[PDB]
Amino acid sequence: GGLIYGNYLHLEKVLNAQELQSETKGNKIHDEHLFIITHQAYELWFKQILWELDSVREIFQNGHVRDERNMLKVVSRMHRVSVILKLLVQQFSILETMTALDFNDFREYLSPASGFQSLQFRLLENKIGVLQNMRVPYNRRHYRDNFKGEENELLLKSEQEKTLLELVEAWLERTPGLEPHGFNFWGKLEKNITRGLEEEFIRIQAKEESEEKEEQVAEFQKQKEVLLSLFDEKRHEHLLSKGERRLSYRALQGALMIYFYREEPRFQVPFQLLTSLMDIDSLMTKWRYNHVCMVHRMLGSKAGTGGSSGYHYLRSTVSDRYKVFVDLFNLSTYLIPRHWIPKMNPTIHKF
Amino acid sequence: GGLIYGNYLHLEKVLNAQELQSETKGNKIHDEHLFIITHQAYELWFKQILWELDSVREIFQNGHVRDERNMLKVVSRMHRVSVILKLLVQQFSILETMTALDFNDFREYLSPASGFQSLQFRLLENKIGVLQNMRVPYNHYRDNFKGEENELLLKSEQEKTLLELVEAWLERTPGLEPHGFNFWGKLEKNITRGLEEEFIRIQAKEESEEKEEQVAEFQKQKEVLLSLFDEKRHEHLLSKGERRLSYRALQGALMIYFYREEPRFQVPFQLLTSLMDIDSLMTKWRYNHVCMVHRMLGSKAGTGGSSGYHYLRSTVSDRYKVFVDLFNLSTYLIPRHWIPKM
Amino acid sequence: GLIYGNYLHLEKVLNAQELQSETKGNKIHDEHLFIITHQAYELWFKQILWELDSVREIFQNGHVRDERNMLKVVSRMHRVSVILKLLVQQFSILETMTALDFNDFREYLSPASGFQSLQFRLLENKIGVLQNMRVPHYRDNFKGEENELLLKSEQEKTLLELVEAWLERTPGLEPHGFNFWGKLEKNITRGLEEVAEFQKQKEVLLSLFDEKRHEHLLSKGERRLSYRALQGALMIYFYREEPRFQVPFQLLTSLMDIDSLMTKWRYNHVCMVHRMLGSKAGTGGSSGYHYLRSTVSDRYKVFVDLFNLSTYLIPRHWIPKMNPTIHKFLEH
Amino acid sequence: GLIYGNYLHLEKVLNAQELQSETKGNKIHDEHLFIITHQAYELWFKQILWELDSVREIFQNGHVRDERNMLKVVSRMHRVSVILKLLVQQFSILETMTALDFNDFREYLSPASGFQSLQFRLLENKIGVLQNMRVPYNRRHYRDNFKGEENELLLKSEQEKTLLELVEAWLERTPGLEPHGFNFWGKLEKNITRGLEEEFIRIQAKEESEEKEEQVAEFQKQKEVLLSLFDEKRHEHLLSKGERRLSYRALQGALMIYFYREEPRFQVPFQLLTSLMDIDSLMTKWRYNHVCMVHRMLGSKSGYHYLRSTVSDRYKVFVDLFNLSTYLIPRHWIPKMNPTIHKFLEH
Ligand code: HEM
Ligand code: HEM
Ligand code: HEM
Ligand code: HEM
Ligand SMILES: O=C1C[C@@H](c2c[nH]c3ccc(F)cc23)C(=O)N1
Ligand SMILES: O=C1C[C@@H](c2c[nH]c3ccc(F)cc23)C(=O)N1
Ligand SMILES: O=C1C[C@@H](c2c[nH]c3ccc(F)cc23)C(=O)N1
Ligand SMILES: O=C1C[C@@H](c2c[nH]c3ccc(F)cc23)C(=O)N1
Ligand SMILES: O=C1C[C@@H](c2c[nH]c3ccc(F)cc23)C(=O)N1
Ligand SMILES: O=C1C[C@@H](c2c[nH]c3ccc(F)cc23)C(=O)N1
Ligand SMILES: O=C1C[C@@H](c2c[nH]c3ccc(F)cc23)C(=O)N1
Ligand SMILES: O=C1C[C@@H](c2c[nH]c3ccc(F)cc23)C(=O)N1
Repeated sequence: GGLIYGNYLHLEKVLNAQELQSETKGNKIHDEHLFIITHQAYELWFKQILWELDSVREIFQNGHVRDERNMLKVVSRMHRVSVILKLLVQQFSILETMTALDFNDFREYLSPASGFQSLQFRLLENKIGVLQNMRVPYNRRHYRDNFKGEENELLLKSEQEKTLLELVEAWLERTPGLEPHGFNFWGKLEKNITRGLEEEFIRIQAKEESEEKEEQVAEFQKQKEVLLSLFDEKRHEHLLSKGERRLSYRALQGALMIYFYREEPRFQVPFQLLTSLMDIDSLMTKWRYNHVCMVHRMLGSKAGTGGSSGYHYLRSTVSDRYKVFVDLFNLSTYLIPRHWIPKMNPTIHKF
Repeated sequence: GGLIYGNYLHLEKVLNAQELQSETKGNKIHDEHLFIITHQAYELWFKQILWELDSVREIFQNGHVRDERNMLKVVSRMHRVSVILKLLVQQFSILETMTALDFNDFREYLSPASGFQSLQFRLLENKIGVLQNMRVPYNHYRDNFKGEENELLLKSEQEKTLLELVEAWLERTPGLEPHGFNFWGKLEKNITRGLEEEFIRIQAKEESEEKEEQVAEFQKQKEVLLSLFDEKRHEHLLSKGERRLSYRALQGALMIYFYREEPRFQVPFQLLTSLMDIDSLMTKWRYNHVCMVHRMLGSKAGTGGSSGYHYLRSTVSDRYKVFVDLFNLSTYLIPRHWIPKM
Repeated sequence: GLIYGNYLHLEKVLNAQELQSETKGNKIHDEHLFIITHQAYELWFKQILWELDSVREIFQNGHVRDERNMLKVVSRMHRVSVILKLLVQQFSILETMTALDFNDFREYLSPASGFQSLQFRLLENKIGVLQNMRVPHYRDNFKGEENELLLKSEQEKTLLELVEAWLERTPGLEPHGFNFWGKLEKNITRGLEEVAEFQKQKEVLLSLFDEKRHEHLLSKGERRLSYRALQGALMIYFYREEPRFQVPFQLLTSLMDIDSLMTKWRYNHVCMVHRMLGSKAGTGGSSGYHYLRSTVSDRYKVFVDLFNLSTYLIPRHWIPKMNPTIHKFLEH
Repeated sequence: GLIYGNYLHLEKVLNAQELQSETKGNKIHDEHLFIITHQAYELWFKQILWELDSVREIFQNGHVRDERNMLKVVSRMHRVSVILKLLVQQFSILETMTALDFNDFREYLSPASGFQSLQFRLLENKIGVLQNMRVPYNRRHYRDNFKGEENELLLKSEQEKTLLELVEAWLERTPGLEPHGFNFWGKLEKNITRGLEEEFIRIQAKEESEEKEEQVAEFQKQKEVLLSLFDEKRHEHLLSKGERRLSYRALQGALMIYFYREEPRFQVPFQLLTSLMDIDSLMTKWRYNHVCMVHRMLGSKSGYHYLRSTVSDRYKVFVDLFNLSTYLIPRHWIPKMNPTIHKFLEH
């Protein structure tokens, strides 16, 4: 038998998977078909994100990431995950063609099932690196309870196996130029920022004791506290513990090296990767936020079939507490004028 | 005990349908998984579009459309189809993150299967109203099918298309009755008069090569607007497949255009706009498919037999535009003052 | 003969790009993108004001009472939605600028900011955002003729108010007519008989008829519509298929759409500002990021009532049966 | 203090809206949408020219030789394709104007058209649309509709080095092409010759079947196309026919970057070639969405027949980059890299 489209794509499974509970309980509602197909498409795309994501995790875990041939493939697959999520954010607009009233006519046949029971959404959160600590109080206790057997087993492995956060952290820690014996990035930077701020305090104190200056002297003192707190490793470990940061002090230094020196040939694709990790975080959140806006129109204030407050619980998930790579965002707090960036000498350029 | 998300959605089926031919032949190629999911996603949405479309056909076929209570349901479902198609056009962006080089690594394992074997794509084309005899020469499309599937295509070819059902509904548009509002006779009279006057204002002007441009413009207009009232011409053009709608449906469509602000016509106007939307997005679908296949194959021939790129280009024409007549009513728009007063 | 460039006054549009970075002697390439992005946002804000004002004027001059105008109204409201969808997508362009590169010309913007966009505020005011519900005055940014326009835009009737009046005159609320409200209270009460969530579900439904609770929540600002407007809204939801209700229901749908898309614009702005500045202060004085997060809330959802009515949805067999008489009144 | 409105010069941008219907005493509401839409497009064409000129410059002044500039080049080419995506999306706004409403102000616009957009022509020229290959309108050149300085600026844009010419030059210096070096081309012919021979043996070994009759017709087709690629004389011929645009040597660089894209020196260059095809594809979707809208607005009123001509490979400047997918070969035929050339493609 020569290969046929329908058989290749196992459409005898995919297109024989649509059972309107409304029809099964004798009262067919038209739009329930849309409800099912929308979720099934979301779930196809989750599996494909998981396929890309597990493949990039494997390239870090098995050391292939160490060979820089593999960086185009890493960035290309991670960018693919953001392109898919973009589509998933847009996909909400299809289900927004269902009125709250028409939803109401079949809602009742759904209890107590809910999106909460999405295994693959949880595999996706975990594998990226959402920690138990990060999860909203209701979310934390209640998320893994919905599961049993092999489904319970996959969820554990997703919590226990190396997350994309951990693997990126290890890789960032080996960023070339951090070696105190070599380029000594962190040392040179602390020196240049200290030198840099001293020049700034002198520029400001040289002005005629006015109120435009008084604005500058106190804006300086805030900027100085902040820039110098970069070098306070104990503040890092303290912020690590309140989970306001997630990355090792040294990964942070790696990420900042990649940012400042991103044009150097060996950092070009590494910079692209860091941008794609922020994009995935931004789009995961835009997904959460587009989900909230739609549930508001569908339920108003009413409790969800899963037994949550509904619209309010979901609103609490749209928070930086769920941004895994929140640190890559927060590095923008520590941007300095280009003039203060430790200059590169011919030795480390060729490197 | 109680309904579980996974069970409701039959994810035991949906998420166990992903078999890489490259893996089955012991040379697993990563990007093959994307190829499969992308098509599985397209096919879920094709099934939803058929669901909405068949529901709208039945509302015309069983006379429920006669009861104007049901027009919000009709327009909202036809709008929903165009919203889904917007997503399917955007959806090519995902598959375009596969390089041609990466595609080249699993392409051999697909032979001789292809999109020509999409039952649902063909069912959708037929149910809207793509005729067997208007398909570009190389498409003979149904030979790619056998068995139960092949029967369904013929039910789809012989059962009443959206085009036929909208034609019948257009033929009953209120205002067309020669003893009533007599739209057609009044429109002919007002265009004939409006033109006569328009020509008087040209023979005022001082003979020049500017006045000759007006006379030349006027003669082109006159011929086009007056040809609207040539029924023998419409029947000739129907038979050549340059028009699809009966002469009387065309009159009903023009009535809906001119008088759209009249409450009874507001939603019917939204319906005609949606039908044109759906043709526009189908053709955007064919064009985005074409643009991607060019990057993937070049001028190489398809696994499904055809020349690939060049053949698919040919499917991006008004040959495949079911509601072409609704686009071409723009050709016969006239100044407001000429529209018969209500 | 008319020429494209002159029709479009391109001599102004394409001579409006001045890089402040270039003016102070070190041109930064990416500033040109920052300028053009803001200019296109402002062109589109103007087009939304033009649509919105024309719909305001169609309620205020009485024409909305002529139902042949409903197509124009829902079509112009729909158009504002399509423009807002593009304005949300348009952040994707400015996100091709890295924080690093932004950082190179940001110094020259001090102290200008979005807070000084007149059109954004006119738009917020004209839809019906109340200044007493804003997270902190915004007018302190504005002076001269701009402070005037802005003042007019709070005092002149908002889209919410005009939509309110219109919802208040909705066919079927008349107590000695179809008496929608009385029959609904009869019908919710007659159905509420049958781990039971029923006790919670009965408590919330029946508080719909508590005209007093509404009065309190309204003055407080957690609700925005008159009690009677909210009756009209719910009338149009339940009887949306009735010929006369179809395009009015499309209008309510598109009003919620505009709230969603404003909030989506607010949230996309936030996501981009987060990558651009981090937890830095904004050039206009505020703790940029955390303040912009506060604008993404129901304080700023003008038509929150139309959203919240999903709470009070009932099975259809409870909805007051519509007799052959009022079926006749709601035909064309 | 700098003020938002002054910074953006809004005193120009938001005082550039003159409805011609209104300045002839019959104001039509939708004419405003028409004007804003075009003005948004023109703002964005100006951004695309800003990006595209900086990139041409980077090539022209020899800075692109310094590979630390590749992140900037590929960022600005990707940005152009991101802008062009929104411009394609932008047509949906104008599609909310009905043909009936458009018809109320159409008369006031004569004889102006999109044909008169200076920036759209510069954009076409600077990317590298050849005037010799453009479909004529009314049997005449596209520069007829422009005079004075605008006519002069279009002429410069035809004569100055196009993005195509500057990519072509850089494609010609692709490392690995040196006959005395890695000798990519010679090695490729050798590996393709062997590949086809090895393939012809496994087929002639199969039983005389439907497959055997078929695979010999297909194999003989694939054979003609692949050996086609080494025919430098055919290529020079197709250059002049305009059916190909890049020099034979540039073609070689492009194919080298495809096959060895994972090589670090080749990662970002492959991303650039991917972006060039992206821009061609999005310019053509621009042309097609414009057409689909004009069909609805005008019908057969013949502009709509010229516009369907522009949706053609005449206007696809990097058509060669697409067509290379014709000459793709199994992974294992690609000439291997050794530690003398592998180490020359390490950053
Ligand atoms: C009318 C449509 C929808 C409604 C009313 C809705 C409602 C809800 C509600 C109320 C919750 C909170 C848990 C609960 O009370 O049950 C929830 C969570 C969730 N929904 Fe939806 N939903 C809708 C559509 C979708 C769609 C299309 C998806 C696609 C996969 C989805 C995926 C999820 C997921 C994964 C969660 C768990 C979120 C988390 O804990 O962070 N929902 N939904
Ligand atoms: C990504 C690489 C893809 C390639 C290389 C490709 C190639 C082709 C080719 C060559 C044909 C013409 C028949 C033949 O000679 O085989 C075709 C037709 C078709 N393809 Fe694709 N395709 C791709 C993706 C897709 C996707 C994602 C869909 C989604 C449904 C799709 C649906 C179809 C359909 C329905 C047809 C029949 C088109 C018609 O006759 O009008 N293809 N494709
Ligand atoms: C890199 C890009 C951008 C950054 C970093 C940025 C940053 C900020 C910040 C920090 C604020 C808070 C006020 C302040 O401190 O000045 C703000 C407010 C604002 N921005 Fe932006 N912005 C950006 C782009 C845009 C664009 C493209 C628009 C388009 C109109 C815009 C419109 C606004 C408006 C209207 C406000 C006031 C809005 C409100 O009060 O909710 N911004 N922006
Ligand atoms: C109602 C909307 C539109 C109509 C009816 C329309 C119609 C046309 C027509 C008929 C032509 C061919 C020249 C002629 O015969 O006058 C044309 C060309 C053109 N239009 Fe449009 N157009 C529309 C919107 C737009 C928009 C929004 C743009 C944005 C810049 C635009 C840009 C162009 C350009 C650049 C050309 C020349 C294209 C080429 O030569 O390949 N048009 N248009
Ligand atoms: O090739 C390498 C060097 C090292 C590495 C870790 N992080 C990095 C970040 C940027 C960079 F350029 C190199 C590295 C690694 O393990 N693989
Ligand atoms: O009001 C509701 C409905 C339910 C829900 C959302 N998405 C789903 C998908 C499948 C399913 F079975 C149920 C649901 C939920 O979470 N609250
Ligand atoms: O209600 C109706 C009347 C009639 C009809 C046919 N075409 C129409 C077009 C517009 C309109 F308002 C009504 C009609 C029909 O069969 N159903
Ligand atoms: O060159 C090709 C590849 C093939 C193809 C496209 N889409 C598919 C989907 C399923 C399948 F099995 C094969 C295909 C086709 O039609 N021409
Ligand atoms: O002719 C009319 C009817 C009335 C009206 C007010 N609100 C409504 C809401 C729905 C509806 F169908 C009609 C109305 C109005 O102001 N003029
Ligand atoms: O950090 C910043 C930069 C500034 C800003 C945003 N958009 C603008 C537009 C024009 C302008 F001049 C300045 C701005 C702001 O609000 N916070
Ligand atoms: O660094 C270099 C090498 C050379 C070059 C030309 N084309 C290329 C294409 C890819 C590549 F990696 C390098 C090159 C150049 O002009 N400067
Ligand atoms: O019916 C028309 C109008 C004109 C056109 C298209 N875009 C424009 C923009 C500005 C302008 F003034 C005129 C036009 C054209 O080509 N055919």
